Amino acid sequence: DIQMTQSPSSLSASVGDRVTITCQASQDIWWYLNWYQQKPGKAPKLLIYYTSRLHSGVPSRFSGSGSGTDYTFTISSLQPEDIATYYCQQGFYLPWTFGGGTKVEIKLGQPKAAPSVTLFPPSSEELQANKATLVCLISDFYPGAVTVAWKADSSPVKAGVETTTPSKQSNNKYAASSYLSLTPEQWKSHRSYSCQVTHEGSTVEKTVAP
Amino acid sequence: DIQMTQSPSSLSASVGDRVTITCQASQDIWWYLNWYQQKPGKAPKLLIYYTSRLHSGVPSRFSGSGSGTDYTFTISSLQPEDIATYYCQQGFYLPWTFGGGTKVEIKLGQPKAAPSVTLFPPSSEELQANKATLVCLISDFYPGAVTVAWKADSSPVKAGVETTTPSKQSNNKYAASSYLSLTPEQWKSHRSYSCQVTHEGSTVEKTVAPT
Amino acid sequence: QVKLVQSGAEVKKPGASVKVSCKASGYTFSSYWIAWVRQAPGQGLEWIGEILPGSGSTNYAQKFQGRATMTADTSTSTVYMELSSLRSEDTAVYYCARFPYYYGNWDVWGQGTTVTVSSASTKGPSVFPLAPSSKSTSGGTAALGCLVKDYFPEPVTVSWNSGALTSGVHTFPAVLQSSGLYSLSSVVTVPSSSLGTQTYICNVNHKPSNTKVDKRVEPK
Amino acid sequence: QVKLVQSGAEVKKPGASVKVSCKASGYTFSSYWIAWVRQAPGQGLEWIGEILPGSGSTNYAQKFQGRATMTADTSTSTVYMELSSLRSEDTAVYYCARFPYYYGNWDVWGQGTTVTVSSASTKGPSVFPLAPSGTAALGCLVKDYFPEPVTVSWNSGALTSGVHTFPAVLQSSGLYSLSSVVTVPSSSLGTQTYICNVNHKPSNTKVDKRVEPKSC
Amino acid sequence: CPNSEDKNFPRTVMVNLNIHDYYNRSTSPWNLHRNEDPERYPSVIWEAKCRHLGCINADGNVDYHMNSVPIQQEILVLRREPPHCPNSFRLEKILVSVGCTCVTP
Amino acid sequence: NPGCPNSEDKNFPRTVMVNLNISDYYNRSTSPWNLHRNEDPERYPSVIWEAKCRHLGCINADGNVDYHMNSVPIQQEILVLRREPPHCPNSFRLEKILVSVGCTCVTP
Repeated sequence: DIQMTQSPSSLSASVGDRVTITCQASQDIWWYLNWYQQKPGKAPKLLIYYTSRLHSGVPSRFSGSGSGTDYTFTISSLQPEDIATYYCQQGFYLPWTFGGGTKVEIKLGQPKAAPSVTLFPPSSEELQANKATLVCLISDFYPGAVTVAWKADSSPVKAGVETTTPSKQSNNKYAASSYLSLTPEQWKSHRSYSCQVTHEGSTVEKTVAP
Repeated sequence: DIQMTQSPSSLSASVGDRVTITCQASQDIWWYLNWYQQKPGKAPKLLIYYTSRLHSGVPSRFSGSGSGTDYTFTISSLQPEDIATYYCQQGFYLPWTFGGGTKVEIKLGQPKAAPSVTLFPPSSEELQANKATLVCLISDFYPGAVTVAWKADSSPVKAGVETTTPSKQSNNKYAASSYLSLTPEQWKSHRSYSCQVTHEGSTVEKTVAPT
Repeated sequence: QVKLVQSGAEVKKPGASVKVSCKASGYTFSSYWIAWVRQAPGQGLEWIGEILPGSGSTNYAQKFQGRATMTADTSTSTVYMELSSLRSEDTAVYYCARFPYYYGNWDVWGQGTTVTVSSASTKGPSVFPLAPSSKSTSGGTAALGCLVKDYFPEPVTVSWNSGALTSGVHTFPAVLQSSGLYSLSSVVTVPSSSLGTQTYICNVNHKPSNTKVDKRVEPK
Repeated sequence: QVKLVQSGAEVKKPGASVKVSCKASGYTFSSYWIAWVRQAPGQGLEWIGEILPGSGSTNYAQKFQGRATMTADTSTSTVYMELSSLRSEDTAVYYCARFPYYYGNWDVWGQGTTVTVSSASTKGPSVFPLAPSGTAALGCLVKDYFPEPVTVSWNSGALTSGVHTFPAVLQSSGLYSLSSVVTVPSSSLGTQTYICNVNHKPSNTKVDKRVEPKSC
Repeated sequence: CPNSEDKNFPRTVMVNLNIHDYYNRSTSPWNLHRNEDPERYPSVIWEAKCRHLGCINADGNVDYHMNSVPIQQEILVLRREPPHCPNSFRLEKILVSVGCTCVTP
Repeated sequence: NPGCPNSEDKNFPRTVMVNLNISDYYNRSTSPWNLHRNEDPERYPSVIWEAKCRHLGCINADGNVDYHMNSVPIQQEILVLRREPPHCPNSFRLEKILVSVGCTCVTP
């Protein structure tokens, strides 16, 4: 197989900036390198074929260049409608292979926001049902990633954690949630459980007790 | 133009010999070299194309080889049906050009034979007609290559000489003839004229005088 | 006008098979290769295979040979990919796309077919109340909610006080458990003084399973 | 069955034109190039030009451009080469030949058309005796005739022994001359009679010539 | 972009494309410099250039009685000519320094 | 076109179409070399002059072979065309071969 190394894996730039993406093949591919654009929920679209040729109807802000193993894709003036993931693909020999993709975003200048964390113990009713779920709800954070760690007393919890992907709220900040599954025995045999959420080097910690 | 040098221009060899002809192009022709055969009285025929490929039906005693600018044609075992002129031709770029040819003949077990020369002066009747022709008849020679020189007294005569190509007689020796055209004045203003026939390094001479 | 149209979303058990269709229009169906490319959730693109309807010639990525079969019907301008022995890693959006061979590009793409491989079956949720603080006051507000547990498939919707309460309501995207079921929570943040007077009810609607539960959330 | 058939032999004066035809069969006439190549007397082939009947595209050797015109008629599967302002040096056998372009070879050839360009006109020969002098040689000089051939016999065909009729020379004037000689015993020269019978059909000439032993 | 007519005139060849220390230790050491032409195959050619006008003795000094000289080679490259199609290539030959050797003047 | 294959519009496997057109150091070197003629009539260039070092060692100022220093061939990867069987205008293949252009002198 021909392996395609695409770089960088993501980038951010302002409206009207010039963006350059790189793709390197594991052997010479004789200009047979195509570029695709994919927006969230949509089919990819062919933008450039055979290194530098534009598909019908594609804006001329998109161009490509290179030779041998080393190819580039360039957006001359970045527009909002260009936010997307871009992929290279070699069309030299089977199997057809893709680069890993470059996710392209706009710089917004949006300020850092720390997460609000709300932790709920299991309800009486669920304990009635012989189940126990701690619920850690995380909201209003930017940028849009967090790491979540759970503790039982002072020890890392190693099992029963399920955490969502971060997702964008209507106010342009992000949310996620994490769920700790326990037996009601586990829940009662510890003095406390904690949900610790780390965002940009600062950790917000909430704890609950039976 | 691409210039094709073919060599030799002619040759003779015995039945069953191996014959090799060369052809050289003035630039790389990328194996686009064809060989044609033209037997006496017949249209040319394609024998070999693209350097070494045999046209349908061509005997396999014929082959070709080479690359770049340098090509060869080979007859492995020369047969009597192979007497002909062979030509190369480049098919690389216009205009299509040919080598100068190689005329191929058969030697039989045949010994060198010197020419017999008969020289006749102008007739009275042609002198009457104010014309003068000396007639030098050359016969029974082998092989078929002769050169003819004429002299007026001892000095070479260039003007007025017409000489035939050699041709095969019914025995397998050759004949040719040479004709010297003079005014009757020229004929009479010299003591003698000679016809000198050179055949493979040796000459035979005849002379005539107005009398 | 060159176009490809694919069949609709599919949900399958592990070990089952799926057959997706791709209906071509606007060009000579027999003369162009059609390919299938997939995208797993959050991942890149991966080529599966291709077919030339005219001849029935096929090429597959080695990974899929023997497990994917592509077929084409000239009388209907439709190409099929069938993928057997489905495993959870086969969950992906599957695209068909036309592939002009000279440059080796997919120039026109279908709209995609979502294939979910899951061991779960249709199931309405259990709803549990998430009692507000007890420990309350700070900025004078408290947080309460409902835990909507163990349902399939998506979606569930939630409202508070039959839509009368929208202020400070935050319904979170669901987590997908390894069991295949989803769970989510909805919370609302309300004044602490109002907790013993004002009533709070979460309205949990799950259509696929005809579930409608309303749940009183008590402070205690 | 791929076949090319040409028109017949031609004789022209300098300054005239000649038009040779080449009728193709056994293949798709429009889709192959047809060429003309000539063989001047002795040795040598030379390419003239080519035509693709389908399109009417032509290519000519630079030497012939403007003087040779090739045309083709799809309705008759025939191609024509017309050559104008003929000169002596245009004397040659002209061939048409089909030229598959991939390898650039003439694979099938017509049978050839002989084109003689000569300022000469039909002319019977002057015959002169070549007086002799244990054997001797005598003959006749058959001078200044056109076109070929002449035939010669001795004593109305009664004498064939030791007769050698030599091929003709072609003079720069365009006329031919030849000689015929017979070698006979010397004792017989004053008794036996020697007559050469010179027949030239094209001109209707028949001359019989007594060859006398001379003033010696 | 042209076409391969069957004719093949003007003549071309069709080429099937494949499914795929001394410079430092030498008495006439050399640097390699990268030549890149994105319309040529090979696109990248590494060309030698001798470190010094002289050679290097056993004590590692540059003595001028001996000369460092570049060894050259004529090599084949393909150039993709305008209009830049799979069928628009031309053969070319270039002279390139492969390394340096040590010579008595 | 008798005897020689054909390619499709598809151009798969990928092909290129190529338009056809229209010193003393070896003796004076401390690691001297001989040139040997390599000829292959199905290769372009047909003729390659390949270096071969005279000795395993290098040559000192008094012209002797001392074994503390090594004569080594400077090699170059070069492109050649090979006309492969069945020997047609469309049967060519690119190849890269390693050839010695000369010899240099190195500390082991």
